[PDB]
Amino acid sequence: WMPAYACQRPTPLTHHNTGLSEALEILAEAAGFEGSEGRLLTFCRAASVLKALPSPVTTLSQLQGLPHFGEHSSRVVQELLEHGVCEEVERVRRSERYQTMKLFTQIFGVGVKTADRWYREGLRTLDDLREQPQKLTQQQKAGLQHHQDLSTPVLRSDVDALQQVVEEAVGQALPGATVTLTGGFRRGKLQGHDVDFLITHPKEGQEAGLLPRVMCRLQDQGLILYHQAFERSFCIFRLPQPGSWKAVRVDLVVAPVSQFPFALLGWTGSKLFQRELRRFSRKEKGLWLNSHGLFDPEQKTFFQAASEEDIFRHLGLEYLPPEQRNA
DNA sequence: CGGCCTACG
DNA sequence: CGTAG
DNA sequence: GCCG
Ligand SMILES: [Mg+2]
Ligand SMILES: [Mg+2]
Ligand code: NA
Repeated sequence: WMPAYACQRPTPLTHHNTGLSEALEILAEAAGFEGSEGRLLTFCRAASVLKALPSPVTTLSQLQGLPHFGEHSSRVVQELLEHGVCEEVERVRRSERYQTMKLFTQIFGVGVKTADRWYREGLRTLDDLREQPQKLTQQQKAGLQHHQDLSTPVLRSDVDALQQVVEEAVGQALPGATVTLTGGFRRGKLQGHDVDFLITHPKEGQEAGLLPRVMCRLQDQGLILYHQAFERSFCIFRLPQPGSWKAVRVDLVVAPVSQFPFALLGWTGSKLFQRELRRFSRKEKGLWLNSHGLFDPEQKTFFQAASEEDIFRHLGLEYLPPEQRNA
């Protein structure tokens, strides 16, 4: 009754097992900080199964038969049901390793590998890193300077204002080009830690060379606090605030219109949903999916899609709107 | 046991 | 190495 | 860590 892949079931943004899923996600995150991608995936998948359930789990019984619940994830749930806390989860939460790896990986320009090296070198705080600025790339310097602003969520109000400024630059760069809001906001989130836009043009090929032209125009308007032929730009933008402004992460992506459904699908997420969807495509259907297309490796052909609905149909999956992709 | 998404900057 | 979802 |  519960399918094994997250792309086979609706997953709403809000649900009935919030505390249980949050605890499993702490363990998933900690597994990632240790380089255990397999354990991260299992804990993420188990958390996502709980998000997809129609009511709260109240008894351990109710996990029997659910995919991705074995001895470890079931024991976590059991401890939470019986005591309101799970000792393993709380030990992770308060550990110096978890807290520092979380802080460091939050920095734009710092991943697990860099964070882990710094941790092993004895660094623990953002001010530790600031004192050693020759250890830092230009990207990391920007991430560190702007870390406080980037730690505060963006509201949907802010997003609409940003979209209008991006649309103005895009229209000068290439009249007729369009801007679509993707990422978590397209899935219905009311807040988020960045904003994602997908840009195309209805005439195939006109979008070639577009992103540099857009970036130059936004920089000329004084809106770009940090960036840098290309088709994805990971920026920090100046967002107006009453009497001042704040830094916001914005991603801009260009795709040809032939690829737009695939890029829209990919950039709308969630991250787990897209990993599960690509895994399903390859392992169950023998087709290879990315943000550019869907390849049949036996006929050596690409599926044409005119819509996300087309892609779900190609893959034999019932359509899920973005609001049900919150795996 | 092997496998765990698949790209671009 | 970083980034994305 | 779990699935197949
Ligand atoms: Mg986003
Ligand atoms: Mg983003
Ligand atoms: Na980071």
